[PDB]
Amino acid sequence: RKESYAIYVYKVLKQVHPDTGISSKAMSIMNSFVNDVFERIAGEASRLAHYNKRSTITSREIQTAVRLLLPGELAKHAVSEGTKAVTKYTSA
Amino acid sequence: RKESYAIYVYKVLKQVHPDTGISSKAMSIMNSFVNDVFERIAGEASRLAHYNKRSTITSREIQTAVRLLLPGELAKHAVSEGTKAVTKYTSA
Amino acid sequence: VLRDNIQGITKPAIRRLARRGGVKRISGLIYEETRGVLKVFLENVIRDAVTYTEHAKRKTVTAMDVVYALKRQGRTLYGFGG
Amino acid sequence: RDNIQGITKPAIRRLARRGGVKRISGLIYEETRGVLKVFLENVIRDAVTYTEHAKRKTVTAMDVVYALKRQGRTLYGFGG
Amino acid sequence: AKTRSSRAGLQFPVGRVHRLLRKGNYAERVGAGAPVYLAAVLEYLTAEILELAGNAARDNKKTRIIPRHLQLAVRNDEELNKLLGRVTIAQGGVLPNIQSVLLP
Amino acid sequence: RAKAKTRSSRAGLQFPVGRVHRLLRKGNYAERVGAGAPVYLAAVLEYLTAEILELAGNAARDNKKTRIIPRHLQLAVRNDEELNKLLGRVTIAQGGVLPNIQSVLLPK
Amino acid sequence: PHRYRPGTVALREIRRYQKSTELLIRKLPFQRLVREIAQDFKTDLRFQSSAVMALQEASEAYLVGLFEDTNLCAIHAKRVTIMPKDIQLARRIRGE
Amino acid sequence: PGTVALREIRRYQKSTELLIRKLPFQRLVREIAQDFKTDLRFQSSAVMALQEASEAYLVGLFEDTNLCAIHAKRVTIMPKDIQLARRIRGER
DNA sequence: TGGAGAATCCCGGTGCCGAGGCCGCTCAATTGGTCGTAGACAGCTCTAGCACCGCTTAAACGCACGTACGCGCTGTCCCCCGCGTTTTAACCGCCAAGGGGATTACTCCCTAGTCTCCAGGCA
DNA sequence: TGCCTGGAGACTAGGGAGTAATCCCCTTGGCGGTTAAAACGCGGGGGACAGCGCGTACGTGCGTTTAAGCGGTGCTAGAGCTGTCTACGACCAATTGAGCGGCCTCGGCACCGGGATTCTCCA
Repeated sequence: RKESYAIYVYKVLKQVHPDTGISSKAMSIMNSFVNDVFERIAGEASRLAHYNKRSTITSREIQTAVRLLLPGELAKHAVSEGTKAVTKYTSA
Repeated sequence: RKESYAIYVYKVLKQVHPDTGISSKAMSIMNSFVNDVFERIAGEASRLAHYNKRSTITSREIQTAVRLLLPGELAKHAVSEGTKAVTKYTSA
Repeated sequence: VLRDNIQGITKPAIRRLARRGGVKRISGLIYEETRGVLKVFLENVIRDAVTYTEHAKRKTVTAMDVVYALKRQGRTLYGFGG
Repeated sequence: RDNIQGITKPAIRRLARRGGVKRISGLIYEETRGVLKVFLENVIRDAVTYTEHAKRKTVTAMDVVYALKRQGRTLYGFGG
Repeated sequence: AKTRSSRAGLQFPVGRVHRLLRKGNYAERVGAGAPVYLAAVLEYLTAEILELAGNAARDNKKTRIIPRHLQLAVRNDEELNKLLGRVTIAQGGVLPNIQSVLLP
Repeated sequence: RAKAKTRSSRAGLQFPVGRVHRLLRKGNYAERVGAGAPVYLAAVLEYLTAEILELAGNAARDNKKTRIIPRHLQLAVRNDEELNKLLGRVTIAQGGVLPNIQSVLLPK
Repeated sequence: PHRYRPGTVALREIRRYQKSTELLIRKLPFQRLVREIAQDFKTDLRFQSSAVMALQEASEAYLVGLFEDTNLCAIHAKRVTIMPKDIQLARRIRGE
Repeated sequence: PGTVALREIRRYQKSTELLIRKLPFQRLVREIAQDFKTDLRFQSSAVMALQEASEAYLVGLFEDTNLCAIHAKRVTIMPKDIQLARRIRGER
């Protein structure tokens, strides 16, 4: 029925903190965070596709929407693993 | 070949103030006002369609978006004008 | 019919809310002003929540209606879904 | 370099008397210059990002309008 | 061949609003009453702003609507101020307003 | 057919590339969605989730607790400047506040 | 008898209610307030319990942030007592 | 002392002309923009939009600053009034 | 500076309900191929952004001087904080009626898609 | 005011929603104990507020400088449009496996209660 980012946040948590768990309300807040940030970046990429008279969302629009939304060091690092994941996806 | 709402603001102004002109900057302000109100109501109606699992935008989503965005008496007279126009359009 | 439930937002409750906000000393006229501010905020949020309920042709205001009504005012709430 | 001094003391006084301020301290002007620099850095960084996405070397008025529009500072009269 | 704007008693174009609603990525489908209703609401708001702008131009003894008149029209009406609170109008300025203790 | 490899596995990601792709296609964001857009967006979502989970685990360990509760998420978000700036108009449910008292209220 | 100086207990409540996360408004009178506010928009209305809890969390966070701004306005006037003009100034600068 | 200041208040509030000079502001924009890219170019309407937005922002800030100064029982604005207004509005 | 009382914090024992792991299965992600079109690329035009000069003049700047105003100090009296006791209603647990949210199946219509042409619209 | 281009008329297709039946989650209302919390009262202390004085820092006016702005010339980067093609994404069929719902255990943590360690206030 319903879907959520409950297992992926737990996999990320066990990657980061292997000895630390998470409650139900904290997992719900993390799910709200992921959905909210997804909506922000996707809406900004939609507006950037509309500004340039384009009908495609690409990794360029996601990159510049990440640069527009996230503050400085967060934006630089998010561009770093975004480009790393796109390069590992294409090359491997 | 730019499109603008300039001639329709001319028509509405001539409908309400026959002996009144308007400048180019004031017409640019009116065009930006029309486009901003349009994108506000269209975005709120798109969100209302997304929340209620509807793939279409009817006059009911436009009504609810108008009621959500505008303040009280403006919203009441706006839904009055919209209902009148929809009934007259279905009458013809 | 419900009447005068704003007095159920009591003076020690407003004192607790001010203690969370770091307020050390409270004037005696604060509580009526705070009740009016809370009533204005609740009317503003509940009006859009009821509008979202009425668009769905429902009779119950769900948690989604409150979360979207808060998100429309720039007051996003994490924890109740959405 | 150091063009923040072009925002002169009488210009800051003109902006204050437009805002309704009757008396102004002498430490107001550097605070106002710093605040204006922060605001301009934020808006100009956003507009330069909007210009970079279009593969363009010229900051148009549209980039400034969208840069202001993201921060809740919508401006009419230029194409908003 | 009659336009849909004339069939609704509207000066704003119904067809242009329908075209903008179709390609604006708002929904997959658009109902037939939605551009009529949206053109009516936009025409009402344009008419209200032009009403108060003409009143501001007439009370300040001019025959042309300038951005100052639009500024006075927006910031003098309470609900238009609530609609346009986070919006700046270029070359409009602010209202003449002074704090009451500063007056002699 | 060969062995089915997921789009998240070949990108080195834990977040779902295909689910992000479906939610982009069904969100009416654009007419078309490219191949690298969900990989980039899943990487950014995984990075931001890992950044909050590091500081939330640090806050949970500072309180001598194991499981992350909403209070630790509140402390993690408000104690980091970039994350507080990102979530400035966000209310964490059952989060509380940072313990902050002004100096003029402390007795001399 | 033993009595504390005025402000010691207030600082103790400040630390106690900043260390905790519980709701500071009683749930039944807030629920009744939500009912009488909602009946002025639509009658014969029902509420999910999660909706009332979301409303209470939002209202309490709004009032706590307003009291933080009110305390800043009161300290700006070289006081320790918050007064309704501090609430008025904070809501005026915020734009409400 | 104050009659020329109140005359300047009654003069400048009525008008819509820009209070900052054009060329120093344009130099400041080109100086600030140079940190983000090299050899940037600017339309004149872009600099005019930045000047209108900056002047409106500073005037609204001085309105809130004056409110803080009357709140502290003063007619002279100080940097603490500016930083209190920026703290309440969320910029500080 | 020290002591009585209060408050905070620290440590051991006990249970409990929710985190977390395992199983089925299903529907949604993946794979392989097809097709049309969006976008990248190449080329050319000409708009407009920028560089520089001259003047001439409003505007910035420096300074002298006086007075309005911020700020420190002081008194006083109101009003709010701390605490004790009483009253009120919040809260928890149970006990149902039933109202309406959610699901499913079938049926209508109306909105996407497309061809043509003509009347608004703009330069 | 002449070209042009998007809107209108009209036909078809099929899926989006409308509606009726069903079923069961969960909302609302009720009763009773209990006991935590609100409410009221009251002493006192300390903070808000009015008044006063002083000393200084802005407001203001005048003379000098400076660079803003307006006009003008000229060069070229690059916005912007068009034409071509090709790679990329939608789309469809089949498959299969990852995620989600449900079930079950056990341990992290809340509670409780007693004892050591700050901590505040008055002698």
